[PDB]
Amino acid sequence: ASVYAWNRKRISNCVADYSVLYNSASFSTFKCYGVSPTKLNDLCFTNVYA
Amino acid sequence: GNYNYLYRLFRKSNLKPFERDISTEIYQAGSTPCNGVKGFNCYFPLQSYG
Repeated sequence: ASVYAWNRKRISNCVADYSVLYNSASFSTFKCYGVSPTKLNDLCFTNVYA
Repeated sequence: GNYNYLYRLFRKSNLKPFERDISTEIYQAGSTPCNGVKGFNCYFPLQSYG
């Protein structure tokens, strides 16, 4: 997407394996707010949006 | 900003009552050992209030 018109998808009814994300050294930035990235494999949420 | 005031962001395990620890060694958040140097999921444990 162009940043003035960003894309979104409503992630729901699924298991979020955040370790598939934060184990990958491909990311030039990976900042998680309120929570440490490893703890995300334990937590739950109503939805997530990309 | 006065950066000289710091807190420990990371440790291998939580403190016991009145435990004190001044070690500055790299915290391994990652799947791979950090060789005693900063890198992806390999972090310096002290951070600043500034």
